[PDB]
Amino acid sequence: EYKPIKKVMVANRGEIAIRVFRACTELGIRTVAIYSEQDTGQMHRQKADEAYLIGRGLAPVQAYLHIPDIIKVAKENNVDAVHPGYGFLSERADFAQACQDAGVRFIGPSPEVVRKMGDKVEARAIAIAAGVPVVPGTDAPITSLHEAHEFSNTYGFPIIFKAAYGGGGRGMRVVHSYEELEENYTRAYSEALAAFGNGALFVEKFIEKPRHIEVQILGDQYGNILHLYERDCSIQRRHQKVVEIAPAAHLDPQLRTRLTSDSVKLAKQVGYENAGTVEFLVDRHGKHYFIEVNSRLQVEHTVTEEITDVDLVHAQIHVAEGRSLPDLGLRQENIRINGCAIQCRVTTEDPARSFQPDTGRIEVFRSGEGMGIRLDNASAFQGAVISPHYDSLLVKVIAHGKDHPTAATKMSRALAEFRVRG
Amino acid sequence: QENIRINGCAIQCRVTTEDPARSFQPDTGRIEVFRSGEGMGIRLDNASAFQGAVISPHYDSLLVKVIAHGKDHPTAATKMSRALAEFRVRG
Amino acid sequence: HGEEVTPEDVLSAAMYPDVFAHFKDFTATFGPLDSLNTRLFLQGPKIAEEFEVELERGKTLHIKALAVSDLNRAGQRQVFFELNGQLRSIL
Ligand SMILES: Nc1ncnc2c1ncn2[C@@H]1O[C@H](COP(=O)(O)OP(=O)(O)NP(=O)(O)O)[C@@H](O)[C@H]1O
Repeated sequence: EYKPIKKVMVANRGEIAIRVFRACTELGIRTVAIYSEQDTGQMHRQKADEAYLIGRGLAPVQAYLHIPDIIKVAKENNVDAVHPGYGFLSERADFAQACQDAGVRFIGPSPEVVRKMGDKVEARAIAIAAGVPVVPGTDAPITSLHEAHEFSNTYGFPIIFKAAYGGGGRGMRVVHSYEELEENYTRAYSEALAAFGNGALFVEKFIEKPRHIEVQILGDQYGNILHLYERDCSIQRRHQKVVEIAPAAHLDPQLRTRLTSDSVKLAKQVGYENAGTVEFLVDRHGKHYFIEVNSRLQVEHTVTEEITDVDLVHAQIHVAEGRSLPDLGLRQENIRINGCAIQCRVTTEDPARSFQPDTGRIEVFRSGEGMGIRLDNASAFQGAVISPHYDSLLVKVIAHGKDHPTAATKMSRALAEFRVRG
Repeated sequence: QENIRINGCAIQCRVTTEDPARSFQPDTGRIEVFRSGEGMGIRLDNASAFQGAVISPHYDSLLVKVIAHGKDHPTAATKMSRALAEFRVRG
Repeated sequence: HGEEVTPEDVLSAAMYPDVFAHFKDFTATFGPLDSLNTRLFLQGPKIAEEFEVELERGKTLHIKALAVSDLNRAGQRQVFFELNGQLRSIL
């Protein structure tokens, strides 16, 4: 109903750019692409209609983080909408505020919601405000061994330190005794103060057999919030996602509906109005403990996208247009379960030494197309050279079938069909 | 019977080395570039299409079979439009 | 040989028709010129060297020349070019 979008520009690289270009071409919207000098041999450059260079004299990883160049290139090319992707400016409210001040549309939540998210304190307070139980532990950041000692004495003996200033694993070590406790705390504090910024640490209860379930949330500006479905990704080598399964493995209907209701209530209370992810945690006895809320679109969205046969990028574009959810004809009672899907990622890590990423030149490449097999090629082609400056993703593969063993067997055949030499 | 149910719509197309201009006459030669266009609900079956392939003048002239599954007829029609636009077979 | 001829070309043809026809025939085959470097247009791409050609405001591309084959049977050579990330063979 509002000002239609005539041009969309994106600030990521690899598979997200390709996906959004397909989405825009489906709606007949002109595409604008950006790239760095050290990254001039990809495919998304020739896929779009026009391409421009950024970060001419910057670092290869820092070239995509320079806001003013993106702002001016968007201003000069009459760009109306910009997509943030994930992993590049998506979780920094400064870019969103600058885009809003520049008169360009931003595909995503308001800067206020982003600022509310991010740091764990505000999200944790909002969680305890209404339902959605969180893991027991300290509230304020802990920097003293004494208060850590009382916190360990009160709750339980096995504890793990969780740090701030970065969502990565960093120094996640678990304390099981007393003698190692002091030395581990001192080492973690030294690493936080030296290798990182704020030495904010928190003491909590490490779950012996964790199981985390994700839920997607889609919102509009008319105060309508719809949950897509749940996700399980318990396969973690250390703390990173490896293999994704689309539906719940074995969840009680009461558990799944209660989790859905809690996620919807949290989204409504925060008033989220775009596509985001809500992360929880399930114990063997069963206790949904809040972890965090992702304000961007996750890379593992394709499983839910395939189960419900709903295109999320089209939904995001149309909701950024202004059209309400009923206009799109998307209703919570209009979606249903259809089959199962398994998601896997092709990396260039040596699977023997330490999962250490490898570098080289691809000599032989063939791909496997199957029945419920869908492929997303990032930079895989004949005579390609992979750079160590960025991540090491070749192909994102999704396998869909009527049953979990069926999808597993189909994916096994598909990977057996893949042929990468060099 | 009860376990079979309709779910969505589908469109099927085949690419062929024939000239739609004069008489739908088949053409022979060597391909110099080939690219794929697989997407969200796009299924592709490649018979013989690779860089530097040679098309025999006496056998079948089928290269690729493309299929779209979508929620509605216009949706799948648009997916075929975009996928066929993405494909590039020159020479 | 007219598909989008403008009045400017109409007036140019009345000036020198023969060279206009020759120029149009040459441009149709080898493609759009005056996007190349002058030394590139006169001398050509030296082997094992990569250069850049600018086409439109965003359409920008790179070429690297690899090697040249020998005469096969009919006085024909094969040349291997390396585009942005791919390999093409021309005769
Ligand atoms: N059983 C557990 N008990 C307490 N904390 C845990 C437990 N398991 C995992 N955590 C934390 O869960 C986190 C998962 O790691 P990681 O996936 O890298 O964070 P993340 O979700 O990506 N954060 P972000 O980047 O903001 O999205 C690690 O810090 C783990 O230490």
